[PDB]
Amino acid sequence: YTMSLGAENSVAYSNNSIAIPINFTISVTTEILPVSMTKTSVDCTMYICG
Amino acid sequence: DSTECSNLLLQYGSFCTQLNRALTGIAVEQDKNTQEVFAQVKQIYKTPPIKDFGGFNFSQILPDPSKPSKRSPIEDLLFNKVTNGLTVLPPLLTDEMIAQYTSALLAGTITSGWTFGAGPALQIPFPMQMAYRFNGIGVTQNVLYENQKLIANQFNSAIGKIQDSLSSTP
Amino acid sequence: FCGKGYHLMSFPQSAPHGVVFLHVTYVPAQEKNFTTAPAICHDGKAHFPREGVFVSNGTHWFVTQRNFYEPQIITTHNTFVSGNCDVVIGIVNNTVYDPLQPELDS
Ligand SMILES: *[C@@H]1O[C@H](CO)[C@@H](O[C@@H]2O[C@H](CO)[C@@H](O)[C@H](O)[C@H]2NC(C)=O)[C@H](O)[C@H]1NC(C)=O
Ligand SMILES: *[C@@H]1O[C@H](CO)[C@@H](O[C@@H]2O[C@H](CO)[C@@H](O)[C@H](O)[C@H]2NC(C)=O)[C@H](O)[C@H]1NC(C)=O
Ligand SMILES: *[C@@H]1O[C@H](CO)[C@@H](O[C@@H]2O[C@H](CO)[C@@H](O)[C@H](O)[C@H]2NC(C)=O)[C@H](O)[C@H]1NC(C)=O
Ligand SMILES: *[C@@H]1O[C@H](CO)[C@@H](O[C@@H]2O[C@H](CO)[C@@H](O)[C@H](O)[C@H]2NC(C)=O)[C@H](O)[C@H]1NC(C)=O
Ligand SMILES: *[C@@H]1O[C@H](CO)[C@@H](O[C@@H]2O[C@H](CO)[C@@H](O)[C@H](O)[C@H]2NC(C)=O)[C@H](O)[C@H]1NC(C)=O
Ligand SMILES: *[C@@H]1O[C@H](CO)[C@@H](O)[C@H](O)[C@H]1NC(C)=O
Repeated sequence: YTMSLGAENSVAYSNNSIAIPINFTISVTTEILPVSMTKTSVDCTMYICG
Repeated sequence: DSTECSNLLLQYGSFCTQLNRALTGIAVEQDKNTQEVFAQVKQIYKTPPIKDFGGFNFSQILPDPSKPSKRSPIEDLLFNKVTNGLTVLPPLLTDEMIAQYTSALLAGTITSGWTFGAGPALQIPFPMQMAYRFNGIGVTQNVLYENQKLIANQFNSAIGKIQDSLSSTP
Repeated sequence: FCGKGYHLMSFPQSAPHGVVFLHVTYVPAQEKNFTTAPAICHDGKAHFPREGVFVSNGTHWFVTQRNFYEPQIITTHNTFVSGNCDVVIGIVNNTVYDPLQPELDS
């Protein structure tokens, strides 16, 4: 299929109307970030020549 | 297409697999980069049919209905001004969908300010949003409201100068 | 930068060769339409909100904080006066209460 970018949401814009929240959600989200890699050492003489 | 050359190339091992894997990683990385930059909203916002923004003109940045590509005049100018085993893979996001993402971001930031980036899009009049932005940089709301026509004229002039500068500089 | 929504705090968690951030953010919800005005015209003077916004539920005008609906009476402490009513486009007429008025009245 052709991918849908998202759901259409026509915001009801007018020159004298505002939308004010009456409630809130305390949302906890996860962010995973890699920090380090495996520390690998290669003996060049031993790898090439044994 | 040489079988003998491939047979001799197999003596060198998995070099070809490494190079193909690296190029595949770069190719998926480009699509990931485009997703990270442009696909930051999951709602496709649209501008109202009446462009009554308290004097602010966004025609040079909003999409042009007359163009088949559905691009803005600035975006159309930007696209006009940029000119043996190798294949070029198409990007995952085409130019019209990237333009649609930019249009959704523009509609969200015009009709809702910064509310759509932090949650649901809350409508606010654009002069009031500009007044909020003025308060953000430490200027009182009255300065924006009293000089609203001047600020709108300066903004329109600056946007036009941006289009002229892009069209006039190689 | 620190989660989707208005960032409140974050908590770090160790992970194999990595870190996991639990971003605690504030998300607005259950929004409601209100009629808004840039300024309030009272006694030939224009009043602008100090930190909030003017909202109307249909018959009465209030000033509330931008990120939560908390209507309060438009007084002289929550607003500031700059100029008359002839310059601001869209200014509406509403009364502005004075806290000092019952004191000298009594
Ligand atoms: C604020 O009012 C507008 C219009 O008065 C509402 O927008 C309508 O919402 C309904 C419900 O989904 C849609 O079917 C209409 O098409 C919308 N009209 C327009 C012009 O956008 C809006 O929902 C109201 N906001 C809230 C929070 O109730
Ligand atoms: C704001 O939202 C919270 C939930 O996010 C509402 O709390 C719920 O209230 C109903 C009835 O009042 C209860 O049955 C639920 O158990 C409550 N949920 C939680 C998690 O406490 C709260 O009432 C809402 N407030 C307003 C003013 O709309
Ligand atoms: C917003 O700006 C556009 C262009 O920046 C205005 O369109 C111009 O309109 C005049 C007369 O209406 C024409 O002579 C020009 O040729 C138009 N320019 C272009 C590029 O089409 C537009 O009128 C402005 N105002 C609104 C409300 O859209
Ligand atoms: C807008 O809000 C005000 C204040 O909350 C409302 O005024 C009150 O309405 C209740 C409901 O009948 C009355 O019992 C109170 O006596 C009213 N207070 C005052 C000071 O008059 C007002 O009704 C709301 N308007 C709408 C259209 O909802
Ligand atoms: C808000 O109040 C002012 C003054 O009370 C109104 O201005 C008057 O408008 C009438 C009708 O145009 C004129 O005849 C008067 O000379 C005006 N007086 C002043 C002092 O300007 C204004 O019209 C009111 N606005 C609304 C929306 O009711
Ligand atoms: C908003 O638009 C209406 C027409 O749709 C107009 O009558 C009114 O004066 C406008 N208000 C402002 C503040 O621009």
